[PDB]
This record gives sequence, C-alpha cells and structure tokens, in this order.
Amino acid sequence: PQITLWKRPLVTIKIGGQLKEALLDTGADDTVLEEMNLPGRWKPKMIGGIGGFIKVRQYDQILIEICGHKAIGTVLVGPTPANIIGRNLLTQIGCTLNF
Amino acid sequence: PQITLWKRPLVTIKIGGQLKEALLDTGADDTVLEEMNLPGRWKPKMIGGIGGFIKVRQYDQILIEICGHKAIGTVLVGPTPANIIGRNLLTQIGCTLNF
Repeated sequence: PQITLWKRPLVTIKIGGQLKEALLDTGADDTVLEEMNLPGRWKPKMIGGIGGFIKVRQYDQILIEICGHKAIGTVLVGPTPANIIGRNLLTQIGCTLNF
Repeated sequence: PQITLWKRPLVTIKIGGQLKEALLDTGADDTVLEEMNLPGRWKPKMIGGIGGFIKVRQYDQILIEICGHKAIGTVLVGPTPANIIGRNLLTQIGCTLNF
C-alpha cells in the first residue's frame, strides 16, 4: 500500500520459509539479505556503498513475499547490517515513489 | 510527482546555488552530498552502511530545492560516491512509497 517515510520503511518478508524484517530501499539497485541458507548454486560478486566493498553470494530465481506480495528474483547474501529490498524486487510488486 | 523504479531515481537539486544530480533514497536516514562548500558552522559525525564508515561534515538549516520543491534541513558533506537525499528531506516534500 502507501508508506510515509517518517520512520525506516520496514516490512515483513518471507523467504526460504523464514520470517524476517527488511528495508524497502530505492537507493539500492539490488537486494541484499543477512546470513541465511538458500537453494541452488551461487557466485561471488561484490557490492559497494558508503565506506567499503563487502563480499556477497548471488542466488537467482529466489521466491520472496514482501508485505504479502509474491515476487521472484535475484537475492544477495553477505555481511550486511540490515536486510535490503532493492529496485530489482521493488519493481515486481509495483512499488513507486510519489510526492 | 510519481516515479517508477526501473532506473535509479535521480532528480535535479539546487543547493548553495549550484545544480546537481541526487538519488532519492528511502534506505537512508540522512542526506549526504559529495564535496562542496556550504554556509555556517559544522561538526564531525559519522555515517555507516555497506562496507565501512566515512567521515562527514554536518550542516543545519540548509535550503535545498529537489525536483523543484522547497525544503530546509540538515545536509552532510563527505567522501560519498553519489548525492543521497534521505528521509529527513523526503518527508518535507511529502514523498511516500506506494505499491
């Protein structure tokens, strides 16, 4: 639905059968989740931002329910402080910015 | 107005009399701009994210026009890869998320 931004935009997500809290982030190209165990094969790949680069594992065709809406895409797993839902997934659930 | 997220949400901003490109980021609590010169006094303060922490300078009561909408608030200046418009300012222009 609609979400103001006075507080961190946190939502409930279901992935790999577990429930977690994730941040809807328009400033992230990709989706990166904390340490957890996922399906098939993966590859290295690195992501950057404020400070330095961190190593992540890339998983494709991963199902994920955000705030109750179905979606399938690429998910990254590495040493991140928080769960980040990027634009790759924010598009599937038709998430847009408005002002 | 409305903005999809298939591409990085970039907008035109006017601050300190100069024109710059900035990213509207719902995943950022604060607003951090690249190296530039601003008004009054400032203080250290540090911000974190993916990788490591970076040093920034804090400036308050700074005017800033985003996509053409007026706003005044705190702006950070440091070694950042991009210009980031955080929730402190995204609220003033009434920016919300929708899906």
